[PDB]
Amino acid sequence: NTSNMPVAAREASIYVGVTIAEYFRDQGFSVALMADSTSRWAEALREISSRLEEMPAEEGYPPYLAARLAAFYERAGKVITLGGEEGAVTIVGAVSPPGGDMSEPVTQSTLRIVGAFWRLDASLAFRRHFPAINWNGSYSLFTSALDPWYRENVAEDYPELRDAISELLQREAGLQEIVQLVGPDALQDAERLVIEVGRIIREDFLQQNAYHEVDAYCSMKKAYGIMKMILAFYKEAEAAIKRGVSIDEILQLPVLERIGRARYVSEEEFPAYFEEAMKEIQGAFKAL
Amino acid sequence: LDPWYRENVAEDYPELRDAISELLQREAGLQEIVQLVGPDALQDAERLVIEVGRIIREDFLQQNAYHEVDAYCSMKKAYGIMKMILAFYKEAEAAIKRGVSIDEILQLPVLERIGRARYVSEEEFPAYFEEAMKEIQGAFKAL
Amino acid sequence: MAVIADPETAQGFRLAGLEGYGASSAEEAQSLLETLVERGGYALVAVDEALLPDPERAVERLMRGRDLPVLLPIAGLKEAFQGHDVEGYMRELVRKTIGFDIKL
Amino acid sequence: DRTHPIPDLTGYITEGQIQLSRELHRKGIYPPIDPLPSLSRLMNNGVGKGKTREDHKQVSDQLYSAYANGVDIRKLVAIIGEDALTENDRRYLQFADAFERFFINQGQQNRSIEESLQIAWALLSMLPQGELKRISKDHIGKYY
Amino acid sequence: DRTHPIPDLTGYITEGQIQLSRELHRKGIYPPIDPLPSLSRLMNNGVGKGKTREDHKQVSDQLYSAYANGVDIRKLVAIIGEDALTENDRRYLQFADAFERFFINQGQQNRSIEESLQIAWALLSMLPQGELKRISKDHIGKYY
Amino acid sequence: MSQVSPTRMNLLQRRGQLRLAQKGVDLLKKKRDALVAEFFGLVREAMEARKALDQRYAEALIRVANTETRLKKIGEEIKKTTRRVNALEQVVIPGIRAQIRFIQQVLEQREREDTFRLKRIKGKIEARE
Ligand SMILES: Nc1ncnc2c1ncn2[C@@H]1O[C@H](COP(=O)(O)OP(=O)(O)O)[C@@H](O)[C@H]1O
Repeated sequence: NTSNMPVAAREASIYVGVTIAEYFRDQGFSVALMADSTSRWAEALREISSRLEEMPAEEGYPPYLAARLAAFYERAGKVITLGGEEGAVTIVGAVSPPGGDMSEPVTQSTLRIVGAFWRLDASLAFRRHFPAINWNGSYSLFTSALDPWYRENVAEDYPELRDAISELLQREAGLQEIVQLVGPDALQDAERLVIEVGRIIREDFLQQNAYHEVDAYCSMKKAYGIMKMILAFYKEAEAAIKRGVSIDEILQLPVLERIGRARYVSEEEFPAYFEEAMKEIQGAFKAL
Repeated sequence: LDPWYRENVAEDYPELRDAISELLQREAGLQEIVQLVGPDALQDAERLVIEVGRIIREDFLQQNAYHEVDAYCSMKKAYGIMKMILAFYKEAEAAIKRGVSIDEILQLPVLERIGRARYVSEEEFPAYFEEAMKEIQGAFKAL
Repeated sequence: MAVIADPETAQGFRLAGLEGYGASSAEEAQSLLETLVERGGYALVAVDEALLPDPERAVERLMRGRDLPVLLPIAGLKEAFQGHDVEGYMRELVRKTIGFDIKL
Repeated sequence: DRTHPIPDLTGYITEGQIQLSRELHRKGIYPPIDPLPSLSRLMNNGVGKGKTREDHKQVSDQLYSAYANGVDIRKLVAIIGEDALTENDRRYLQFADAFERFFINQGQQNRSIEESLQIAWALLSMLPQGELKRISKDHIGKYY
Repeated sequence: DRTHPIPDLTGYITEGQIQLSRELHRKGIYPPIDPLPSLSRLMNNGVGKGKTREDHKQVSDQLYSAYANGVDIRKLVAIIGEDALTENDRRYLQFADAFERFFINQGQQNRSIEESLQIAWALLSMLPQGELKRISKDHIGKYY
Repeated sequence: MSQVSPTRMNLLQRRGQLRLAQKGVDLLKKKRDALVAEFFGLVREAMEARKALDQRYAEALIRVANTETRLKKIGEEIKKTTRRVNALEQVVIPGIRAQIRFIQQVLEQREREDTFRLKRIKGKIEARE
């Protein structure tokens, strides 16, 4: 969908694609429909509408857009094709507001339809945290829908682990807001530990390197194993603090640097870090 | 409206309400500071102002719409209650200036009567002024 | 810890086993602080307040440092106790805090 | 955005509002009800003797007050440390967890108002009886 | 809002502006004139020898400067505390109160320019003579 | 910018000063804790010190200030450059939330009202056409 092409063609492009997508799912294939983007499709449509003298509304967009855009996304889904067999069309649509405003067209109407939103965050990117997906502003509507697949095929504690990590990240967010006011000097050891582990979650888990030959893809089996290394370090961290272990002693714990490079390991040598973590804390229970 | 009150109810209506409002104004400022440095450093003079400020709020500002009597407070009753409160104030500040413990004034017997004055439907209320003065004298006696 | 006091008292702290050093003026005493500070081993120096009427300026002068002895003025002379330098230390400490020269 | 014209104009049409908050949901508190933005804009018209039970308003007031204090104390714990909290404040801190664990959380389950008041009184026992400022003595003797 | 287009466009049409402030009125200072936002666009054309008095511009300049410094010091007092203010700053702090109590406040009363300059010199005495940067020595000797 | 600045702005502001307030009451509690270990220190001090004056009897002396000196040691200066600490601190801190609060509301002033002279101008172009 180039600029020299009529607004008409770009408008029809998502419909031509979705139809081709539905065609392949009919065979019993799972197809992905990636739409660069609908902001530009709504601008091409607004050009056609204004030329037809249809009444402009908000940002001069025609009234008809919301029902249409919704109708598009409704054609997505996993079905039982004609003559049995299952196939599906998953849609990933790009959102490009006129400029950060994140209102109309694109964003506003889209975020109301779609069930999932992965918010690339320019500040997360500048900070070199990849993928640059904001774990606080992104959302999905399927956690409970897919938890049993993970529990049965990958790990029995998938849901409990992600809920626990999210509560960690949630707590960090609240703590950082307060610190923004009263500074970090008054922070108790318990709160410093939560920030320490919260930071490890962000750097060792949330951040992924798309450019690394290994971390470019993280198999399900590897995802849970890294999660349990982090969550196990958390429990041990809170347990050590409760026994008056200096947080400074935990912060420079040797295993931490290994946990930081775990995303780069392509072998289960990663779950070995759990035992390496426990003994190391014991060496910290020894020195007291 | 001050002249209507001065001519028909009481010559000191405006001066009395200005004085009560200055009391309430001072209380507001004091409470802001206490919110910071606590109430332990408070001088007797400042504790007296809070004591009388509180009596104004509880005995005057607050009115019971559900009580058969206090549901309506006639003009004549409003000024008489004001003068009992303002007279207790002057006497309070006068007693403190003569080293009377504020704790002694805070538990002064007339205070409980001043607190139920809004419930009295008879001028027995202005009698509280003389009852206040003699009681302070009994506090000037004991020193 | 060292103690800096008038010579008679300083002598008495010594007989009790403590490390008392004798001085008779604000300046003499600051000198004593500086020798102790340079000499190095003390974590705390308790000084008769008559001999340390300005302990912030006192720190100020000792320097350069390097990790300092806590410096603790403790009350004197003889007639300075037979006041109560408590009532007014308290007037200052509450004003100090809340801001309010309260009528005590 | 609760100030968007749609949700904002809807408030006037209600007798009770239950406001859910993403922040609360992200802390794992479900149901994710904002206890300081949910109102019986008309609650008092549907409670008490002959409707629910005579102690309903008092219990609701006390739970709301104790939960709000408990939530603020979570901030104070972060400021000073858990061990520096007073014994009385520790009880309010703990009450906030009890309110969330037992009253807010339901294992999907149809609680009668009698069941809900019972849980409310059970958690209230965690607080000193001398600290139940919003429950008249008549209700403490009859229901505590 | 003094930046609203109406009041903002009116400023150019004036030779003297007297700006009143709610904040000042709430401190009980009347008339509630902002001494650092009231100007004489044409003031210099109506003052001096043969009009008011030769020291009028110098006195006006010094009072304006001292009042502006005194008002900023009210902010500094809030930041550091009253006791941490220098002796010199304390004088400017006090001058701002004196300016408000005695110069701004009039008990309704028709002050001649001679009366107004006299009050001005009386309050100026609160400041160190060495701190009167905007009054030439000729005027200090003759009028102080 | 525009919208979004809108609400995180002032809850940095509002939620973030609700808890600066709350460190304020915290420290006047410390106020009352600190000042009461303040005078008593004071007490024995004044105390057998001059028990030292009229002065074996060597300890009516260091016995004296082993008690005397220790007590007011902890209390006397540990007890407050750290007391006068606690509270001298957290208040230039409700200074943060304070004038800096003026900050968020000239900020917020500036545009849910400015952003509006505007949703409405553009209406106005072919709203008027
Ligand atoms: N250089 C200056 N020195 C002293 N006062 C000045 C000066 N410039 C402006 N002012 C004050 O501001 C008033 C308005 O200034 P002016 O230049 O006319 O405003 P504008 O920016 O609207 O053109 C002047 O009459 C005077 O009182």
